[PDB]
Amino acid sequence: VSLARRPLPPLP
Amino acid sequence: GVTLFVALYDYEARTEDDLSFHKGEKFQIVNNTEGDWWLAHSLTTGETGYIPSNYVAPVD
Repeated sequence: VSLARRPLPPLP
Repeated sequence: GVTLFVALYDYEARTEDDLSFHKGEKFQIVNNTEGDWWLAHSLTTGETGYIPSNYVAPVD
């Protein structure tokens, strides 16, 4: 997976 | 003109490929088409790196 397509962090 | 984005929350990057930022920081988008993380330029630090799209909102 490329940098753009990594999982997003959870909302805080 | 253009649409800038604003940080909604603080974020501490885990890799130097990503920007660390604080709530209220403003960004110019470099690339937002390749995925959920957007390549951006911070108007505060002058740095370029990825930001998580769920941590920002467009100026409105």
